[PDB]
Amino acid sequence: TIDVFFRQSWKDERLKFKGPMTVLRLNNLMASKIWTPDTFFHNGKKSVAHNMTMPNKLLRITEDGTLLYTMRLTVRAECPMHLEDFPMDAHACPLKFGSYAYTRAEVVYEWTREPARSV
Amino acid sequence: LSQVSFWLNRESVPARTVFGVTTVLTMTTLSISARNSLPKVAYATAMDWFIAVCYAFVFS
Amino acid sequence: DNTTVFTRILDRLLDGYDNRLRPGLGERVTEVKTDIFVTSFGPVSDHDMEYTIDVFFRQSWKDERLKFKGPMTVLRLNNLMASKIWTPDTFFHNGKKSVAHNMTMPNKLLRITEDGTLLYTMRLTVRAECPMHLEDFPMDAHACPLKFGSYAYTRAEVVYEWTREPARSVVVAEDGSRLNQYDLLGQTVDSGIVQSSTGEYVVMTTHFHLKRKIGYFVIQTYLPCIMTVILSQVSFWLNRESVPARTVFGVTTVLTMTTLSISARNSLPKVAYATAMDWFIAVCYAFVFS
Amino acid sequence: NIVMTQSPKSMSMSVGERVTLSCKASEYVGTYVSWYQQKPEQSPKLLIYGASNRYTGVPDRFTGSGSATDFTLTIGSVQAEDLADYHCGQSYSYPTFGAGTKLEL
Amino acid sequence: GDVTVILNNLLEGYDNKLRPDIGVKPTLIHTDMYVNSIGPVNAINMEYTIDIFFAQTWYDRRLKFNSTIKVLRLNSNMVGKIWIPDTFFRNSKKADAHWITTPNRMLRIWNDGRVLYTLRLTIDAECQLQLHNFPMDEHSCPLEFSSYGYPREEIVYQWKRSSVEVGDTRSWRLYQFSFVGLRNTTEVVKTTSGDYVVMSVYFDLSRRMGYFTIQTYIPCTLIVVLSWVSFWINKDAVPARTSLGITTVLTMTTLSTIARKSLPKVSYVTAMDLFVSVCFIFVFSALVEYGTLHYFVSSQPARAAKMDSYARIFFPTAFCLFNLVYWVSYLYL
Amino acid sequence: SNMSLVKETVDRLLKGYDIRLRPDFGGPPVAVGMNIDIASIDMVSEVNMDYTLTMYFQQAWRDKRLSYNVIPLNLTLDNRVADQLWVPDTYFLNDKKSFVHGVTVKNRMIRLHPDGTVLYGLRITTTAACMMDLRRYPLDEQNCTLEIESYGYTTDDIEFYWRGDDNAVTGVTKIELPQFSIVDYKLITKKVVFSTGSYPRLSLSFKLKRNIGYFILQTYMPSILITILSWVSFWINYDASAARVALGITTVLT
Amino acid sequence: VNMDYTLTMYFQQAWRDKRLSYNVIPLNLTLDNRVADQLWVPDTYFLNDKKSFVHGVTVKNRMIRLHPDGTVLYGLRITTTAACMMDLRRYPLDEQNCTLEIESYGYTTDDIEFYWRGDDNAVTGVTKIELPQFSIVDYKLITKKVVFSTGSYPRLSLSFKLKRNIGYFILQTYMPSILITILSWVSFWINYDASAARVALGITTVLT
Ligand SMILES: *[C@@H]1O[C@H](CO)[C@@H](O[C@@H]2O[C@H](CO)[C@@H](O[C@@H]3O[C@H](CO[C@H]4O[C@H](CO[C@H]5O[C@H](CO)[C@@H](O)[C@H](O)[C@@H]5O[C@H]5O[C@H](CO)[C@@H](O)[C@H](O)[C@@H]5O)[C@@H](O)[C@H](O[C@H]5O[C@H](CO)[C@@H](O)[C@H](O)[C@@H]5O)[C@@H]4O)[C@@H](O)[C@H](O[C@H]4O[C@H](CO)[C@@H](O)[C@H](O)[C@@H]4O[C@H]4O[C@H](CO)[C@@H](O)[C@H](O)[C@@H]4O[C@H]4O[C@H](CO)[C@@H](O)[C@H](O)[C@@H]4O)[C@@H]3O)[C@H](O)[C@H]2NC(C)=O)[C@H](O)[C@H]1NC(C)=O
Ligand SMILES: *[C@@H]1O[C@H](CO)[C@@H](O[C@@H]2O[C@H](CO)[C@@H](O[C@@H]3O[C@H](CO[C@H]4O[C@H](CO)[C@@H](O)[C@H](O)[C@@H]4O)[C@@H](O)[C@H](O[C@H]4O[C@H](CO)[C@@H](O)[C@H](O)[C@@H]4O)[C@@H]3O)[C@H](O)[C@H]2NC(C)=O)[C@H](O)[C@H]1NC(C)=O
Ligand SMILES: *[C@@H]1O[C@H](CO)[C@@H](O[C@@H]2O[C@H](CO)[C@@H](O[C@@H]3O[C@H](CO[C@H]4O[C@H](CO)[C@@H](O)[C@H](O)[C@@H]4O)[C@@H](O)[C@H](O[C@H]4O[C@H](CO)[C@@H](O)[C@H](O)[C@@H]4O)[C@@H]3O)[C@H](O)[C@H]2NC(C)=O)[C@H](O)[C@H]1NC(C)=O
Ligand SMILES: *[C@@H]1O[C@H](CO)[C@@H](O[C@@H]2O[C@H](CO)[C@@H](O[C@@H]3O[C@H](CO[C@H]4O[C@H](CO)[C@@H](O)[C@H](O)[C@@H]4O)[C@@H](O)[C@H](O[C@H]4O[C@H](CO)[C@@H](O)[C@H](O)[C@@H]4O)[C@@H]3O)[C@H](O)[C@H]2NC(C)=O)[C@H](O)[C@H]1NC(C)=O
Ligand SMILES: *[C@@H]1O[C@H](CO)[C@@H](O[C@@H]2O[C@H](CO)[C@@H](O)[C@H](O)[C@H]2NC(C)=O)[C@H](O)[C@H]1NC(C)=O
Ligand SMILES: *[C@@H]1O[C@H](CO)[C@@H](O[C@@H]2O[C@H](CO)[C@@H](O)[C@H](O)[C@H]2NC(C)=O)[C@H](O)[C@H]1NC(C)=O
Ligand SMILES: Cc1ccc(-n2c(-c3ccccc3)nc3ccccc3c2=O)cc1
Repeated sequence: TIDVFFRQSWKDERLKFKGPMTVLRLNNLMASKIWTPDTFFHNGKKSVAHNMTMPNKLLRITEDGTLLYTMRLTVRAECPMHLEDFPMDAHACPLKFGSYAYTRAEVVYEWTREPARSV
Repeated sequence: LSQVSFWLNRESVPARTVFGVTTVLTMTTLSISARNSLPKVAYATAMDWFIAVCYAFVFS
Repeated sequence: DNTTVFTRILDRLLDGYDNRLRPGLGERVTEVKTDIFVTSFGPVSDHDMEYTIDVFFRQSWKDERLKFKGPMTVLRLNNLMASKIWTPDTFFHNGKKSVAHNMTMPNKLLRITEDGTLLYTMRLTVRAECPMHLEDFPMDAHACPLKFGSYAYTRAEVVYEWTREPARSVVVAEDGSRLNQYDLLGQTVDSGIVQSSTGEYVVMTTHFHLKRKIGYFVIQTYLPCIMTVILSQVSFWLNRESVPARTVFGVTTVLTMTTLSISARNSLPKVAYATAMDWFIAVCYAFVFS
Repeated sequence: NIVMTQSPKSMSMSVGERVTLSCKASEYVGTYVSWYQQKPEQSPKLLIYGASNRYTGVPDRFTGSGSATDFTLTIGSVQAEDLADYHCGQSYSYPTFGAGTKLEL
Repeated sequence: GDVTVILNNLLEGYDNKLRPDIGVKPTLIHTDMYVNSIGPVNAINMEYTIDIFFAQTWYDRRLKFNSTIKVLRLNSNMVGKIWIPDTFFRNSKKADAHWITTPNRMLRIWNDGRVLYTLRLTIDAECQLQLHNFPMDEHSCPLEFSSYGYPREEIVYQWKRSSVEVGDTRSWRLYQFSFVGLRNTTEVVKTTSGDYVVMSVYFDLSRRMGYFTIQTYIPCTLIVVLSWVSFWINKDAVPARTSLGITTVLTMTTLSTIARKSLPKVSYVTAMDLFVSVCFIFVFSALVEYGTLHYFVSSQPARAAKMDSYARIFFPTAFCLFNLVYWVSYLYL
Repeated sequence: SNMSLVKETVDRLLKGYDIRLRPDFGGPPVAVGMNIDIASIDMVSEVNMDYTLTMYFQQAWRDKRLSYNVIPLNLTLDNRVADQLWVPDTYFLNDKKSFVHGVTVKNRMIRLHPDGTVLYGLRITTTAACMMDLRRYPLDEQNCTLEIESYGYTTDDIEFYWRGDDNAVTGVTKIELPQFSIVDYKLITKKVVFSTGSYPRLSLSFKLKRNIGYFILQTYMPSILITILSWVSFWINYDASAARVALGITTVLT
Repeated sequence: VNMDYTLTMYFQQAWRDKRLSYNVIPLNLTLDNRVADQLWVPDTYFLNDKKSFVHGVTVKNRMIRLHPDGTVLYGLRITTTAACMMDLRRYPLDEQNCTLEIESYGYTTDDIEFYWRGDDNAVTGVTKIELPQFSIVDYKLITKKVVFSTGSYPRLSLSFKLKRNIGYFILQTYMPSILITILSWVSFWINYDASAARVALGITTVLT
């Protein structure tokens, strides 16, 4: 089990604005009205999105149309273990995520910072 | 404890018999319990080999 | 077109109706008559200090905005009419987790009389917290409470009242007993007031009096302990020229007592004091050791 | 039924003193006992409902207390208009009334 | 820009309460299954878990458009606005779609009105395990699905040529069992509602006898040889041999309890508990044999003397013979 | 085109439909026929005093509002239209926890017939309470049941009956339980009185007999065998105190 | 085993919204709870909670109460299973300190400000809590600002100091083992001519 803030950020030109605020710290319900990526966990078993006391989500629209979208999850993921050296065993538990429904010709994912600093 | 039995005199038969019997029963219990904690994998772990060798020593 | 005229009645009834406002919002206190029918009294969890209960929760009040005139004196309406009107926001104070059943449809009921009286009945299961004192376990008795009242409406706005004589307002069905380990001696009701940090609220209380049955514990702990004591004392009649035999008697009886003492507590919560069963086992262990 | 034993049968006290009327319930009645003041040739008037709840128009000297089987009505600093009979009743079950208590000077 | 126009024109005046070809001909649905993993197979509840990607494709002439765009690649947003087949899994104790971070669903509509609809599912599928020959037991148990309300005259399912595809099988959660193959099937079942086309996928699982070996077979035979050890102890040491036998018996009963607790409470006899029962009979035989030997000491010394040596050989030979018969019969079945 | 005809027919049927009123709202009771196809009985638990069954629960009634005569076919509709039509408020009184299966869609069916007959099915899993008398356990027989009742509509508003009256329930003989055998089952029709009126009720009940072999092997045999091994002490000479006491004490421990 | 405690509370929030100001009515409007779906409420969450819910019988257990100046009192009955990492090095003579972290998910510290109404009496009912195995020895309220890569956020911490009662363990594990050791000592009073008896004592004691 892993609890994360899962942050995604993409550019939507259709959401450019010009106002007194440079950033719109918007409610978690605005995100439902816009396109968001349909990220999913390839090895996820049963994950939960928390909505106590309200949906634990976040949407921040910059004036240039850059979106920041974060959500709080508990992810449960398969970690196939090889227990031959048990209990002297070490494991590498994966966490694979990607886009359902969008191929590499339509949606690509990249780490926001240097890959070594992005988790 | 099983090896302690070697220092008892050859006349105290029930004593050494109890040592052997109880040590083997303990090892069987210890083997079941140590297998409890794990997923029911079909192969032998390092703990399984250590338990098997200790059981072999007690039986010997 | 009898359905059409009744549709016209229902539409005229909800026209300009604000379900956000209780009946008599600024000029009167809403009086909710309450009734409970216990279709089953679920099991009692000693470890969790709780008990389950299935009920028909019946609430009746008067809404002057819902007066009507037609060929009927009552309207037996599908339970989706209740969501369009004001209903009381009753909750169980010591409820841990309850469920409003909705298979195959929301297990609800709404009758509107032409004078504006409403009857609103729900089927629901309540897991409620029952604080227990186990100093006399397993020969103990408890009064498990069920407390309900309004959330967010203080005594000046909504008050609760038993629909019938208080002594007859909580009714338990004859065959409705899911009690394995206990006996339901009877029920008691009362009404009162609790001061919260948000105001003064009416609370309605029911106490269900339960007496534990000792049989399980007799067979599982008391008879084994007495048997081990008897066996320990039987070793006295053996000859003194049999040291191994009496040693085996003593050690095995002590081992059995230790196993029984570990087993006995496992059924009860981990309270910090000694119960009657604990004292009995302690004396039996003392006799075996002696 | 539920028997409400009200004591004393009668009692007298001057003006200005504190008195305590008591009513005993046979079974459990919770807080469902009410106190009634009945002046001569008049109908009863509700003073205390619940068990400790002054009915509207009841002066602040009257006050009730008690739960379960034991109940009491203390009239602090009685005046001259407090001379009447005082009945206790339970409404937990079908109502029953105490035999009454007469108050003289 | 103009994909919005295409989408708005497709959905305008469209009724998703009506299947395509409502009163003309049955809707044909081609189904594909990608099996991510076949989860643990717990015989206690007689069920197994499976995670799949379930693809369905059908034609809707109402979802027909003309543009330079050949395919509309959509997410789950538009799934609820068109007609979707009501496919359900018939032997599923419970099942669920996936919803993080969004519904794991996919919709693609082609130029000619072909629709592809995929979603990710984890299913607890019921299958009745005949546990005779356990733990040398092999099973082939199904995953059945059909339409809930549409009989054969309205919806017909059809396996594609390469319909069911499995992944690696190295990362699956099969411990007691190994996946050995699969097959697909179609048929028609009669119900109070009508005749329904029912699709079935059978997964062949064979139990691997490595956990049960070290958990039950080795301890039981070791307890049996421990019982044998008594035959070499001096016949005069009565407490030693009595305690040896009786402790062997209690260890045997504990082992039997655990081994049978492995699986559900079935009234018939499995291969494992036949083995355990024979081991118990052997230990009981050793103890009663010592009792009879000691009894005959007082009557006839030569009888007991030769009885000890006779048992020393008749017990291990009988156990080896029983082992041979048991393993030959059960392994070659 | 027949699609246009069906579309206009369904639109007309759903136009001006008042979901808040039952069929024949002011008139005689609407009669609902019940069918049950039992898929499985899952976990007969003595600890929780309950059991789980999965069934295809089907209800049928006449709704003159949903009648059509322009097309000759029975209209199976997407099961979302069930949220727009009146359906009976059937509930199971003794069920502890239930759900309708929801993969890949909510497993319910809604089928219209030209004369107004609605056919409304649900795939349901209910954990139903069943108090078991364990006095003769494991040589005991259990009689559990599912109670089917209307919640809001009294008996003058609605009538319940089994469709077939003996073939209304199917799939019982196909049920295999690891520990029990289904002796038989009955279908009962009755009315129950509450403070708020009298309501229709259907009872389906099963008689379950427990299998003995499992208990024989696991708990009976060992008891006889320990008793016989305790007897073995009589053939040991009284001189061997340690041997006989070890035998007896160990048998007591087992 | 799960390293977590379950607490049920009445969680109240208060702020001011000038949009919801009224002057024709003199009294405080308690509205049906369903209007809270139509108002702005803070996006408060509990960082360490694992599973939580608002009680929903007979209706959702939430309170909405407006005041003429625009103040909104927002109340919820919540049960949270908060993560409670425990150090068991002194078990069962251990004192545990786990807490509830209250933070705004989306609003940084320049959008929203958290504080305890009362600042010392903001939390009630602690002295009336009866845990069978523990006793609440102390509780504290803290106001912090926490820094993430997405900004800095107001945080309130409610902590509890739990002292574990030991009597149960005396009855369960300490006394039996002490008595078993006393039993072990009996071996030295038995004549050292007896092998079966003394070995019986020692082996039985070890196994017990
Ligand atoms: C007895 O009472 C029970 C309790 O009330 C009751 O159970 C409830 O049933 C209802 C209906 O059957 C359920 O509501 C549906 O839920 C579907 C999702 O189901 C999964 O998720 C829910 C939780 O839902 C969250 O997640 C989805 C997607 O992730 C969101 O869409 C939801 O809004 C919600 O998200 C909020 O909460 C999150 C936190 O969880 C937040 O992070 C988030 O930000 C939001 O705040 C689970 O509860 C489900 O589990 C339960 O059910 C499964 C079934 O197998 C069980 O196994 C399990 O144990 C649980 O019991 C499940 O995991 C929704 O998809 C669905 O809404 C769609 O359909 C309806 C009807 O068609 C539409 O009206 C609705 O608008 C939605 O359609 C839109 O979205 C779909 C998405 O694919 C589009 O395809 C579609 O075209 C349409 O798009 C339109 O709107 C879009 C915006 O939404 C827009 O983008 C488009 O452009 C377009 O405009 C429906 O809400 C409810 O969850 C059940 N609750 C519980 C506790 O079970 C039970 O049925 C009763 N029984 C009986 C017999 O009556
Ligand atoms: C599991 O457990 C349930 C619950 O006990 C059992 O269900 C019972 O089944 C029996 C057999 O069907 C039911 O008995 C029936 O009761 C009916 C109602 O009787 C009243 O009304 C009639 C007139 O309507 C009066 O004659 C009578 O005095 C009562 O006032 C009877 O109508 C049934 O027939 C009786 O009358 C006819 C005509 O005289 C006779 O020919 C019959 O022989 C019989 O005498 C019958 O008596 C019983 O009511 C059910 N119980 C409940 C609670 O519903 C299950 O059978 C059991 N096992 C299984 C496998 O389900
Ligand atoms: C995580 O937490 C969030 C926030 O706490 C939850 O979000 C709430 O979800 C519920 C249920 O989906 C929402 O309630 C719904 O309100 C909808 C709209 O109500 C307004 O608008 C309509 C006009 O369309 C007006 O009629 C109404 O007066 C309101 O002004 C309705 O569409 C829904 O109605 C449904 O139920 C009612 C019950 O009577 C029926 O009448 C309908 O037919 C329909 O079935 C419903 O009332 C609520 O508004 C959401 N909150 C917010 C702030 O948006 C998430 O649901 C939660 N996640 C999970 C998984 O629980
Ligand atoms: C259960 O467990 C929790 C979590 O571990 C404990 O919570 C801690 O409580 C202590 C005290 O209650 C907190 O310490 C406080 O920190 C405040 C902020 O620190 C700033 O200033 C200091 C320098 O003074 C810097 O080093 C620091 O980086 C911050 O910039 C202090 O203001 C508090 O007061 C201190 O200063 C005043 C000055 O007047 C002194 O009078 C005080 O005595 C004190 O020295 C105090 O130091 C600590 O922050 C909390 N932890 C967390 C994570 O927030 C619970 O106390 C513990 N027990 C119970 C019963 O729950
Ligand atoms: C899955 O089903 C398909 C079709 O029912 C099977 O494909 C057929 O395979 C046979 C060879 O056995 C060919 O002669 C047919 O031409 C194939 N049909 C199609 C439509 O491709 C396939 O064998 C099944 N997969 C199994 C059983 O594993
Ligand atoms: C509405 O609520 C406010 C505050 O809860 C009430 O104002 C309080 O009135 C009481 C009684 O006079 C005083 O003790 C407090 O000092 C007041 N507090 C504040 C913050 O003003 C107000 O009275 C309530 N409205 C009504 C009609 O009672
Ligand atoms: C069903 C059942 C319940 C309890 C017992 N039991 C009886 C015992 C007590 C009274 C009569 C017969 C046996 N003594 C014991 C003495 C020492 C340790 C365990 C037991 C025991 O577990 C046996 C069977």
